Amino acid sequence: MKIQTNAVNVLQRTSAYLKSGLLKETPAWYNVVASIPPSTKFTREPRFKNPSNGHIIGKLVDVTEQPHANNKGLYKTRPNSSDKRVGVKRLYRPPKLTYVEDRLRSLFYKQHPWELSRPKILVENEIGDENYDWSHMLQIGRPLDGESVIQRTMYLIKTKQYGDMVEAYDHARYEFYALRMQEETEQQVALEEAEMFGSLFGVSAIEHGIQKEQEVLDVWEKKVVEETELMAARTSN
Amino acid sequence: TLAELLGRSRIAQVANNHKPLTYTGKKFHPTHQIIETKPSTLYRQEWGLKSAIPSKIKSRYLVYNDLDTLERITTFEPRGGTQWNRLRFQEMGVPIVSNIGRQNPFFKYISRPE
Amino acid sequence: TDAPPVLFTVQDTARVITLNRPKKLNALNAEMSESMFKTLNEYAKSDTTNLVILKSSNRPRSFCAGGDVATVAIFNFNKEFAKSIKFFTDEYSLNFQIATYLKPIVTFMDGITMGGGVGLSIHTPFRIATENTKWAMPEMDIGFFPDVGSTFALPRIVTLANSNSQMALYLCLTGEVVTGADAYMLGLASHYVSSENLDALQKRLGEISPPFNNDPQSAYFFGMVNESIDEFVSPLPKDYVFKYSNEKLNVIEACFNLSKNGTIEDIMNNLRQYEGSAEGKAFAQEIKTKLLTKSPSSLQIALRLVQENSRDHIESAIKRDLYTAANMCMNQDSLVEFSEATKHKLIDKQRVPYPWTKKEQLFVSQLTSITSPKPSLPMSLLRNTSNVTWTQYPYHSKYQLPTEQEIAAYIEKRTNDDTGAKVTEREVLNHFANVIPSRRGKLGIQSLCKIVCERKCEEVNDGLRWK
Amino acid sequence: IPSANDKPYSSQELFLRQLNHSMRTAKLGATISKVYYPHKDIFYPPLPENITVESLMSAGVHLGQ
Repeated sequence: MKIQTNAVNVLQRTSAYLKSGLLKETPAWYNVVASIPPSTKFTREPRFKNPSNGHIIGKLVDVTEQPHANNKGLYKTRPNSSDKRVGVKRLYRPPKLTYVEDRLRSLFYKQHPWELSRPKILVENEIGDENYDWSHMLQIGRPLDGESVIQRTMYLIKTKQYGDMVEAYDHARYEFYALRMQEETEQQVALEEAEMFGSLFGVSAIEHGIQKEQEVLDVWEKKVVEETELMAARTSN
Repeated sequence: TLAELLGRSRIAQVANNHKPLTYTGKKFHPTHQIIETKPSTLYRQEWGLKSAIPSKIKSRYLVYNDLDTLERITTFEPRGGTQWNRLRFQEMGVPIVSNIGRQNPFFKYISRPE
Repeated sequence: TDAPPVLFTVQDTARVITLNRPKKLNALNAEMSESMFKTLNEYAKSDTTNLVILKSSNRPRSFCAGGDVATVAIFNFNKEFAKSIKFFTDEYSLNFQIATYLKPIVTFMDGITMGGGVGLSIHTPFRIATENTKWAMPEMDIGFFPDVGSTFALPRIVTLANSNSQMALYLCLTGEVVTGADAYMLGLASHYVSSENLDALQKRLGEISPPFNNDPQSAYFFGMVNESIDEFVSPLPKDYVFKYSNEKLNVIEACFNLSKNGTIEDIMNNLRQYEGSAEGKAFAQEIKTKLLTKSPSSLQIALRLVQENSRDHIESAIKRDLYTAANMCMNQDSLVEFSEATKHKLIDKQRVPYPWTKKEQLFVSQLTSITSPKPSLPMSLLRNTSNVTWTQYPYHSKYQLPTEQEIAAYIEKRTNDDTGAKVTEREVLNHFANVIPSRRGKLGIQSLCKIVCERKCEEVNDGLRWK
Repeated sequence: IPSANDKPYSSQELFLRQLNHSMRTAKLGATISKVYYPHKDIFYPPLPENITVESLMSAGVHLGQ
């Protein structure tokens, strides 16, 4: 769509109405808009760096910067075809944001498929309040989940305790297993201890599933019977 | 910076997944991360995604692939039922054992070149 | 062929002046000052330039590390006193032009702003600071005085513990470095904008223009510039805590409270006889240590100028700095050590302080001579396009955080109103954050008001009294 | 219509008895901090000067098409 002109110039078109006398009274917005000018450039802006990984955009490596031979054993003495194509479009295309943590996150849930079954809440509370010390995995305010492992792994690589990402990741994974085992026992024991003191529960999870399966299996029984009788009539033909 | 915050955002925490939301083969384990919304947010169609989920959805659990698409819809299925399978396994109190008697993968054992 | 020392560029209707001496931290020499002084006169005559933006091309490393005094020291050692007086006539004349400039000037203090750099920003009502700002006046360690009209600005713009120029004397006599948010809260910076937002702010400044039949020199346009900068201001860091605690503010306000005929010894007595909290007592010893490692002559001259340029008009204060600078490079009475100290620190790298020799107490007549024009050396500031003088900045107050004297005036007025009402801290915060048009929603304005009431006001019943 | 002192509480009285508990006791034990409540966005909006990038990001304003 064409860059519109009349929406940002209401003050100037109004000013012509007032100066000529076509409009007798100044509108209430008139003074407010005059003191706060609208932005009216609507230009495309170049970008020279990917904010996620700091990669520089718009830099050409000259042959003088590649004095040594390549992986093929050949020296570079002249620009190649790619070097001779204008790359202005890359300056204007929104950069693809990438993060190393994304690679680890995919790995964690590939190794632990059932961690996906633990519901995650995407609704944020207040990102600015998060005061986390990733020297330890547990944190007050956030659940223990795959993200706890990833942030712990990054802290280890950031503090240079471990050099390889794999080693830091493995170290964090074991800390995660220990915390997961202590919680699986606290829940089992809590249920056992309550039943031993006379706690009663209406429906268990296993019972809930049986009831839901019965509701479905009852409708399925009717339809099967109905469709096993239309077939008999239709086939009789 | 904004880029640093985005990498740690709750949406970034969900690993990219394009596996079919409607799969008719053999299912052995969860394939999509379950998303949960609170009752208050559900009343306002807020799930922490890009767009509001349609009001028709009454469940508080869903699974999605893409935040937005060329069809101007979210690709999601309003189900969270793999969690109940895990919790029902927990209620049966049967520990998982190795039929090959291998070392426990959750313990940092000192293994050798056997 | 060589890169010009200062680069001038057009930004729509805004003219950007960029300091281009990165290897010297943008130090100001006679060439730079002369170029900027001449180009600013042209922009004042132009009808297509609405505002000017003084920045550096080295940010965030430095904006201006100070005037080039190392070169002035070599001149003194070579008796090139004419060259030295040219360097100070150009710099001080440029500081006078900026102070009286009729069009908005917006300085981006994105980096070390020390010495001459302070003169480039202290005289502009729009002096924007960043997280990388490092404001300091380290002249006492080099044997020089607080120049670039800092003895007329600091005593009039500082916000806390500056009723009698106590805080102004603390910064000029101790050479303490203030960083980012602290500079904004003290009044050294009018605005606090993140460095990342400076590019966007620059573009918006070039796009705004006076509306209808208003020139860029009208107060209306100055308000527009202030609002534009505010749109780019962001809330202070959550963890940020003001640098000076009330107890530390009580030491400065008492130990640096002199009379019209005070002396550096009087300050030394207070710092040596101070009583109060353990932190305050320890803080007073720290100041005493620092003030004993400075030039004994510079401290006395600085105090003289502060007590002389705190009640005089701008032109006489800047002119008195030119006389002092010339009367110091040419050490007729061997009362100062500016040249020798400058070589000990800048020309030659020596961390240790220069061993001082002029450790006497100059008399009132001796100080008068060092700060008065010699009838043999005629020196005058270059003429600017405004040629105006005044005793109070025409715009600094409207667009910076309020001073402790402005909050007091409203408490006294409100407390002496026919309403017979009680002044409450909550009412004070509201009156400064949601009432004054130019201060509406100003960053860190409620925090400053609470620091003043907690240290200056007495809360009796549901009222406030100005202790 | 209050019930007789010998008779058990009526349905309406039980509702008022629960409302009394809700005001005093129901909130004993802990306070809740750093939790987002949807209604407070409408009734307790922040001032423009106190808005941060984090706050905007927390609301999902950065999520384009």
